[PDB]
Amino acid sequence: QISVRGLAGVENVTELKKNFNRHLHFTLVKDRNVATPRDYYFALAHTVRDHLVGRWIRTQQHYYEKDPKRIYYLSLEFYMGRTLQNTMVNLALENACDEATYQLGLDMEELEEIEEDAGLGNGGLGRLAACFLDSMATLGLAAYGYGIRYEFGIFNQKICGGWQMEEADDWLRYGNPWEKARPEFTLPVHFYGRVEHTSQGAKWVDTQVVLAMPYDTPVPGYRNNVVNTMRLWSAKAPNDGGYIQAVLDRNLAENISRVLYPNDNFFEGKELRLKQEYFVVAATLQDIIRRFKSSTNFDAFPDKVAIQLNDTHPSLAIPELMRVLVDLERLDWDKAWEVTVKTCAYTNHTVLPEALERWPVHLLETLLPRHLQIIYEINQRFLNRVAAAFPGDVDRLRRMSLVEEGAVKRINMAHLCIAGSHAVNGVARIHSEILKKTIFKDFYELEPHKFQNKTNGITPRRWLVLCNPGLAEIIAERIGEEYISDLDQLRKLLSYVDDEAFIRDVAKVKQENKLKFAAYLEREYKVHINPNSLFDVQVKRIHEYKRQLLNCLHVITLYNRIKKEPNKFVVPRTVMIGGKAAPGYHMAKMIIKLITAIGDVVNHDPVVGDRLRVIFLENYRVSLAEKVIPAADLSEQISTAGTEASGTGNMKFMLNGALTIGTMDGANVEMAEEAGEENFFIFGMRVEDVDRLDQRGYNAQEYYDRIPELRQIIEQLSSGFFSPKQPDLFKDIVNMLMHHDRFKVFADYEEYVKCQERVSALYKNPREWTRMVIRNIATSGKFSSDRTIAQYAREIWGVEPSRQRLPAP
Amino acid sequence: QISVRGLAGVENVTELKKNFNRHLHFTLVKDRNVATPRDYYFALAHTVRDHLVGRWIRTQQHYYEKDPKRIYYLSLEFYMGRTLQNTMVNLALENACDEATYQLGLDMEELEEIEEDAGLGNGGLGRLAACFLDSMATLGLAAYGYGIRYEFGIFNQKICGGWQMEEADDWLRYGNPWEKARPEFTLPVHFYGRVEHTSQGAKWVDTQVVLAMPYDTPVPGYRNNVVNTMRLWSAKAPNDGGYIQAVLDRNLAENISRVLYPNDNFFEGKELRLKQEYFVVAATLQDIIRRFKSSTNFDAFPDKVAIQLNDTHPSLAIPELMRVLVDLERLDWDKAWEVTVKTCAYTNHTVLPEALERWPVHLLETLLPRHLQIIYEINQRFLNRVAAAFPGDVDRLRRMSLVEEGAVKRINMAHLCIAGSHAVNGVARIHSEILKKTIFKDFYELEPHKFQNKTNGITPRRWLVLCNPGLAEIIAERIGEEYISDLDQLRKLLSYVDDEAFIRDVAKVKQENKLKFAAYLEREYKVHINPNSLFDVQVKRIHEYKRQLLNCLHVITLYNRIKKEPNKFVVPRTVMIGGKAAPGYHMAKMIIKLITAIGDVVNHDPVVGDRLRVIFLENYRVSLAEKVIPAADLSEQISTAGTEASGTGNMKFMLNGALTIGTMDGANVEMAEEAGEENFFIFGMRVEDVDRLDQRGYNAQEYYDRIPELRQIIEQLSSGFFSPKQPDLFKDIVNMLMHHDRFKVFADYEEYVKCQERVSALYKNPREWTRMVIRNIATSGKFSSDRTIAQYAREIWGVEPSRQRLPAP
Ligand SMILES: O=C(O)CO/N=C1\C2=CC=CCC2=N\C1=C1/C(=O)N=C2CC=CC=C21
Ligand SMILES: O=C(O)CO/N=C1\C2=CC=CCC2=N\C1=C1/C(=O)N=C2CC=CC=C21
Ligand SMILES: O=C(O)CO/N=C1\C2=CC=CCC2=N\C1=C1/C(=O)N=C2CC=CC=C21
Ligand SMILES: O=C(O)CO/N=C1\C2=CC=CCC2=N\C1=C1/C(=O)N=C2CC=CC=C21
Ligand SMILES: O=C(O)CO/N=C1\C2=CC=CCC2=N\C1=C1/C(=O)N=C2CC=CC=C21
Ligand SMILES: O=C(O)CO/N=C1\C2=CC=CCC2=N\C1=C1/C(=O)N=C2CC=CC=C21
Ligand SMILES: *Cc1c(COP(=O)(O)O)cnc(C)c1O
Ligand SMILES: *Cc1c(COP(=O)(O)O)cnc(C)c1O
Repeated sequence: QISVRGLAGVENVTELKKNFNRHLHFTLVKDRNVATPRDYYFALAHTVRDHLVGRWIRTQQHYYEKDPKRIYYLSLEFYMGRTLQNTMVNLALENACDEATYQLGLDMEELEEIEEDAGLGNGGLGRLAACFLDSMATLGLAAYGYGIRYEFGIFNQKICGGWQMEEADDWLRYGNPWEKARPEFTLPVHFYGRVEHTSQGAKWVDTQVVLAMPYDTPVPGYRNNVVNTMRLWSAKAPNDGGYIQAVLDRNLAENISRVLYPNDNFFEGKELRLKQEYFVVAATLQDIIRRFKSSTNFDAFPDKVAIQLNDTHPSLAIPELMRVLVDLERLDWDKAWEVTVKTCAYTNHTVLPEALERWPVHLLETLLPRHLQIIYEINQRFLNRVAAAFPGDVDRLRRMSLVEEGAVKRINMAHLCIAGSHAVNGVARIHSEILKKTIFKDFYELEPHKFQNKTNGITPRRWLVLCNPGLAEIIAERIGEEYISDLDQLRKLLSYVDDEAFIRDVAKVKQENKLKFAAYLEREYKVHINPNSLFDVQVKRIHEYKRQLLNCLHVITLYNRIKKEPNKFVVPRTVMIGGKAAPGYHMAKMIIKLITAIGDVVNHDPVVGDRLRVIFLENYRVSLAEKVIPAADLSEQISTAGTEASGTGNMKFMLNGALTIGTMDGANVEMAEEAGEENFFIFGMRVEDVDRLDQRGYNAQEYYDRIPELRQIIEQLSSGFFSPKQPDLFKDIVNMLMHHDRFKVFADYEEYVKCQERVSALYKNPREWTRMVIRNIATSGKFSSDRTIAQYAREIWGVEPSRQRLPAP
Repeated sequence: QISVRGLAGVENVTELKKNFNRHLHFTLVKDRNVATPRDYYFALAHTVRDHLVGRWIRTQQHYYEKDPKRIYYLSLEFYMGRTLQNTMVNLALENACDEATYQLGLDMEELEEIEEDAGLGNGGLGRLAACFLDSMATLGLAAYGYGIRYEFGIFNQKICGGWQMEEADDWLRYGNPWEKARPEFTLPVHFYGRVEHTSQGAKWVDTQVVLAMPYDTPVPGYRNNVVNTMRLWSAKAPNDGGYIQAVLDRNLAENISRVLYPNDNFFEGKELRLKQEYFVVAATLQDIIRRFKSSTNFDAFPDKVAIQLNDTHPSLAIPELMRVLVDLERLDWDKAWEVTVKTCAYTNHTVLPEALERWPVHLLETLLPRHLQIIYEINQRFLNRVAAAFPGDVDRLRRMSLVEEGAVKRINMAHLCIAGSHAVNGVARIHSEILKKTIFKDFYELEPHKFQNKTNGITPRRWLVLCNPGLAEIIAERIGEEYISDLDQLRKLLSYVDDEAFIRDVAKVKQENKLKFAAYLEREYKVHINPNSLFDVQVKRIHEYKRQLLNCLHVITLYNRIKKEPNKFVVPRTVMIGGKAAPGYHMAKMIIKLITAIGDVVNHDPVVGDRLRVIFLENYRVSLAEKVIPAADLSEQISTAGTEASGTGNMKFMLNGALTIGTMDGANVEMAEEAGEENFFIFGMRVEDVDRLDQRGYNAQEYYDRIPELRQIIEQLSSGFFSPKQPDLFKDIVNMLMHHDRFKVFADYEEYVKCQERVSALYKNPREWTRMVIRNIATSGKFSSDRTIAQYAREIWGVEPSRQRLPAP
């Protein structure tokens, strides 16, 4: 059908069709008389998977032969989403499969909707890991993703009575055709026990053993025949109060990989979580060393191995590597430390204090006794270095310590990561600067060379070609397909900004995507949006720092203005807000209820008509993002300046033809810089402004007293206007806004609504709105994760990316 | 190589080889450079499995078309063993696969040893279910086996310091290529809750729901292209104190199918066990009704459905069927009961009281409130019938009640089964008679027509062709292959009893099997047996009623006689005893220690030499039975008369060329009757003799006082002769033998040792020993499970067996 989807060869389609029928018969064990859509989905999945194996085997065989430097990306989250379409795209099999299934009388799009999302992540951090895997394979790097195979991923969100209800994400129920279990490569992981000091070295004895069983998933590069591996570990009890009970208690050990902690940017110091963190680190490091000893002088270890820590979650890799080198390999401390530092690199994802991992000493003491001793030794030697560089600066010593004193002694994992890594990077320029100027200022002064910036990016395969084929096609028509793996080429679209044909096509694609999504909304969930309105969307995890509340205030403002002057014309809008709240985050759960409550009033007010709709997008996840983003007109990126490290959803919207209303926070700054501030809807306080307000002291009452419209809104919330049966339902929200709002919602309210008016004004001019859209798409090239990975490769890992096709399958 | 293994066609081998390589590549995802023996085993397994699917699909499709009466065999145990070789045998693919793997440079026998046994059974009862499945498919019956998919089967037995150590049987670790998960057919099962009495009928509400997910395994008939199904249910928690904990607690529901209770002929009234029993019944009955409504007048239900209860374990099927018909389908009680009785049939497996299931009322009350009410109603109406037939016989009423009064009220499941079944059968003639004369005398008098006999049998495919190809071949040479599915034809071998060539061949095969096993003993376990000695073996579960102890006494007697007259000639013997003890059965565990202790003394006594060896066969299971039975010379079947209902191991030994020393118990009686008492080594008390002794009162002291050799043995045990470091180690054993031996070991001692002397005398005459062997093999035809199933079909289920090949694959 469309060019960018590949060729539908005669031999190819014929081959696909027979293998499809072969799997239906031999793999699913059903004949055409009783097969269901799900059976057809699996037959297709196995058929596509078959095309990967050959390339997967030779790619890995190739790394064994040439022995390049290996990149190990450790993350407790890999937010993969669906795999079928992505695999077809990267293998140039989409049109062929579409034709093959068409000839078999099946609709491939219907089959793709059957696949369960691999939701092994919470949001930004986990999706970044996923885009990175795609880019590393596309750039020909010998990269390995290592994580945990949770049998239950991020919970499925249900909305009941306007409230969020959580239910288990049993994503493996029908099986996972993409993974390959490798029970023969199971490795032991140790917990508890005690430390014995023998004649020659320390010994970790009397430990509890838990087995780590690996499941490998193929990660195909974009049309280069490279297929890397993502290895996820699963917990298994060894086989060695009653026989029955002993067998039943095996589940205690297997609970380690049972479920993903559903927290986004929040630290919950539970023992089970600590076990998960060590579990992934311990098993992964054995693979690394194993693989290294094959390719005993560990002096070349840093030349053959690079370990990237996605946040501090896998920080135990540092003392675990030291434990292995010192206790097992018997290297001297200084030698082991030199190796460790040159091998590890740490990526920070946020500056919010509640997100920082600070594990209680008593926990590490019981669970990992040897690691705590190693950590104390690292701290001791590190502080001696600070003391020597800043003689007499005693406060500096306590500020930089890995050991945090107080109520209960805690270990600051971020400090541990900085001390044990040769590189530390923020995820957006402004974020990286904030790290050097505040949170890690002391460390930056001691070792300035370690601090870097690596602005986040998103993969254009999944976030353009896959989710928005229509847009990818009209772009390809003018500049070719080369931009798919070289996004900077999108610049060339700048010379079409005045081309009447292109303007019309860009607007047509957006219109089609909106009709498509408007339909999906009714098919599933039975709603009523109007395709002609401006699609205003804010999708991301529910957080106070994200400020879904500021958006809510604007919505209520629009509603009140309409009720004040009913027969006045206003640009129609469909405001969509979606995102999950961590189960224990009370305020976040209240915000969801507020959104639905506003919708209940606004969506049934006769005077409003179809001029304003408020919809809460249920169960926001990767597959849903692939549907709503291509249909968006306005992207809401309104976090308080200095709180959103980077953001990546913002980049997805930019690449898909939506204009952005946002604060100068995270990557928004670089996006506006790339497209030009005139083509962005920037408003609100800058980081400096927030600091000034904090010096002075934030008093929300002031804004309430001087802004009539804002006062009216708070009084509506307080009096029960949005909760008739429960008049004080939103008391906590008002109380927070009025007395303890860390994110200063009121301070940006006036500038925000004024900016929104400018958005409505531009939307009334279709031609100019679209021309601004073209300028955003044309300058979104920098935000490709291929650029990001190329920078990590050259500036941190010391390896050169390659765009060379691997010697066929 | 050997005729009976099929043809090795040119096209067949070529096809097998490429599919083998296809699976290695696409299924195992490995190339020849790194594949291990286990990978090769799986490639072969998937290749063989592929040959089944076509036949499996058409067989099931066929039953849907013709709609024959369905046979449902419910059992909590299916002791399947390995599946690879059995599948090849039944598909006539053994020689082809042997050649194909040979050409690929692999040894198929080495690959077969890699397969894990499907040990979902304890012993006799579970193996019987397995042989039955094979026979039902071979006889073309539309039969379905229904059970539980335990993730942990019978424990693997390790011997440490002479003691049994149990370790988890993680048989699914590397996967099961034979099963097909069918998550789409998952069904709900209810527990707990309460009963509500509404205007029109009772309601079972507020229940806890557990999901039953089916896994289907193909059961191929012998070369008739019929492939039936064995459906095993797995417990799954539904998806609807903390979010994390809620997810973690899902395992509470999934524990239902976690492990097999390792008890053989012993009732342990644990709640988890009761849950397993209802779980299998509830899910299975929904399938049955589902399937019936397709093929609403339930009057034809008994004409389209037959439910066979393997022991009382699935007895809840009776009140569950009533619950469904009365509460859900709304049929009147009497109609529902008529249907239930005509549908259900019950098979009793033992008369020992400790094996009888008697569930406490308070347990059923809490777990299954509606079923208890139904049981009370059944009892009420049943007792009214007894009262009407035996007016005034008040003691009869309490003896026949399903409700047993006393300390704690209990429900006698055996009485429940008899009342709700149209047929009740014992498993051997003597056992069936004992049921009518004692245990169920009252029921037999009330309904004589219900009681039947169905002597057990074993499948000649697994127990002859598969485990003893050498013997199957020399038999086929003289009489053809027709006997494989018509064992009675073995009679024809009677005319070869004087044939010198046959005598020589029969003896040669036995010699080869012994050399083979003697080697296996050294490869694995490093032992020292001498292939020239008489192989005396007793393999079966360790039980006091089985009398491994009587065997031990004989062994010690032989040892003492040798020490008394060292330079006297005695027929060399290798005494092998193997079997597992239930973890909580103390005496059984002590018996294992005694056996190993005897071996420690006897196997290292210089004066004994290689004239006497005592070996304990570790981890006895189906795959091990397939190795040792073909190598046996003497089969020990020495249970106390009236305790072993049938036995099946006895039949396996007879078919494989071993002579039998045994008591007139269970099927031993019919075996001796078939071969002729002169060709059997019968000894000991008969059932009548045991009763006479019980009237009088058993006093072991008497035998101890009048038998010098017996006294010497007891004194050796008592003084620590077999346990130097622990002089009183076997005090419990001596105490039991002397004061509370329910099985009267001493009473059969003299006749047993005297009989053993006759065995040694015959063994000294190779020619005559073999001629007697031929007469046993020639008359073992009656013990084929094909005969047994044919009888169940005609006399209980009302269906005719067929030997017609299904219309090709
Ligand atoms: O278990 C049953 O009640 C039916 O099992 N049926 C099948 C069945 C059972 C087990 C394995 C494969 C298998 N295929 C089956 C079928 C198929 O492929 N097409 C049809 C059409 C109508 C009825 C049944 C089938
Ligand atoms: O095509 C269909 O609608 C159903 O095909 N169903 C089955 C089916 C088709 C093909 C192979 C096996 C097979 N088993 C099947 C079922 C089973 O085991 N239990 C149930 C309960 C309700 C509906 C269907 C089934
Ligand atoms: O004050 C409290 O007791 C909890 O404040 N909690 C949070 C909280 C406060 C302020 C900003 C963000 C934030 N996230 C929070 C949580 C989160 O993301 N997940 C959980 C789980 C259990 C309790 C709390 C949380
Ligand atoms: O992960 C690794 O360290 C190696 O992964 N290797 C393989 C590998 C990884 C994942 C899927 C398939 C796969 N096949 C692989 C190989 C194969 O088929 N033959 C060889 C020979 C030497 C090294 C490796 C292989
Ligand atoms: O052929 C061999 O002896 C080993 O092949 N090994 C592997 C291997 C072969 C083919 C595909 C994937 C693959 N992964 C492999 C391994 C892995 O993931 N971890 C270990 C640890 C120690 C030895 C081997 C492995
Ligand atoms: O007297 C006792 O406390 C136990 O007697 N137990 C048994 C027992 C006594 C006499 C004959 C057979 C027999 N089997 C027995 C058991 C068996 O097979 N499994 C278990 C598990 C836990 C306790 C006991 C048993
Ligand atoms: C890209 C993405 C995110 C991150 O969005 P932000 O707005 O940067 O927080 C979160 N969830 C999903 C499902 C995503 O696709
Ligand atoms: C046949 C068999 C049994 C039953 O043997 P008996 O001597 O009748 O108790 C038990 N276990 C296994 C593994 C068997 O093959």
